[PDB]
Amino acid sequence: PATPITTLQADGTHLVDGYGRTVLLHGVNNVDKDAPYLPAGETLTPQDIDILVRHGFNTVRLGTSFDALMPQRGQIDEAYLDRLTGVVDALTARGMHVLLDNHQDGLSKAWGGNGFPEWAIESRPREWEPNPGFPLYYLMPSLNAGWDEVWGNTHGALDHLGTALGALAERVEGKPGVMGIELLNEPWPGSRFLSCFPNGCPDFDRTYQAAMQKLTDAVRAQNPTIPVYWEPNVTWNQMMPSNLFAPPVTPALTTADVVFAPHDYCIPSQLAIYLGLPQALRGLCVPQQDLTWSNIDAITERANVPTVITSFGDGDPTVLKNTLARADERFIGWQYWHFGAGNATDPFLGEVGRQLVRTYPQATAGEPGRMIFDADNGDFAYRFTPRAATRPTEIFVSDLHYPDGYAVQVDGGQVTSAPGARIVTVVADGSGPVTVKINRPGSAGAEVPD
Ligand code: NA
Repeated sequence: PATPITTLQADGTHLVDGYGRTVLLHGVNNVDKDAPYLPAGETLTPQDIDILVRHGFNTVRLGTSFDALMPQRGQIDEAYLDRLTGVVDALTARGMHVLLDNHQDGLSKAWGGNGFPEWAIESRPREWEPNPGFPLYYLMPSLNAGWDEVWGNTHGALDHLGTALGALAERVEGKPGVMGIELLNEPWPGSRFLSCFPNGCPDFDRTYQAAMQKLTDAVRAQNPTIPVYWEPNVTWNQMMPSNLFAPPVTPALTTADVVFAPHDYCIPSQLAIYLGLPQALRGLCVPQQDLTWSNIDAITERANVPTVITSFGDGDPTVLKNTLARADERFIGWQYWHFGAGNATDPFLGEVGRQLVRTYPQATAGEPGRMIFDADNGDFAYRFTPRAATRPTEIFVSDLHYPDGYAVQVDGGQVTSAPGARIVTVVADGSGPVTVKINRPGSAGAEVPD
């Protein structure tokens, strides 16, 4: 008898459900980049969704786009919105929190990418201008001029985008399982971009933040409570720090329910995939990804807002641990890149799923303390400080790591769920801390880190 899904509300760095619990989101991306968008029979099937439920994922970052929403100047495609909300409804019905991602790569279809409709941008690539495709096409001069039109609002592209996202926000208003709208995927600074290296670009980030605030105000005009997800400018992904929410250079946040939405990629991993460069360069992944997490802690410290890693992974099993362990350390959730529609087989049964499919606290009736999961043998430990809530702590138990069943021990509380349940429910005995251990019956188990 599943817990009805609610809206999520930011309270400091916590995402808090309607029962007063602190929520941890683990999930996947699902993004349609090509017209026609979300056409019948090519969206997530009941079976696709069963895969996600079975492995205990509770969030989908669902792609939409400016092009999908407004495929002709000033005209909302209301039929696209019907199809999108059909997908949203199928997901939230099965307990998935849906983050609506306003997606783009390479600005637009004019460059072989996606996102902005061609009618909205004047700049176009030349026949003689080399296009190396994704991801290096961000170095194309004509693509950079496109981005300048965006940040300059030269032809009202941001005004139109505001309208488009406002229309989306209006359509999903009042739906409990919608976690928010992510304003723009991987924003590129355009011709300004070398100012971001090698130490960040305070000036551009003032421009970018004003743009995001403007889109936020357009969204909130239509749907006054919907959360908004803000990415750092994408030179983040080339190790440059963000200057968001950093007065006096950029304004402090005065908008409620804003969540930070960084990506966490290993450069050499991505270079090997898209450029065919040597895979053994991934020896650099750990120090490089440690830098990103340090940048995240800095945002957390000065802004005191939540963070969700909105994409990472991209099929490389060797880099996952970097994200997963650091996220666990900070009790930060994530959405893996990428989960496609119409799986004939379950894609989480190999090396990738072994690490993504985890035992973890979907919702905690308390302040999270330290947590650890061992993805080889399933050992799990978690401690938290009880807080008033109207539902118990719910911990999803991996369906992959316990072939002989699992055992549970609780100190400071009681397990109220049945033997072998996919969800362990835990009620606190009192005000003191609760420690939960879940493991194979013959394991000595894990210890809470400290
Ligand atoms: Na499509």
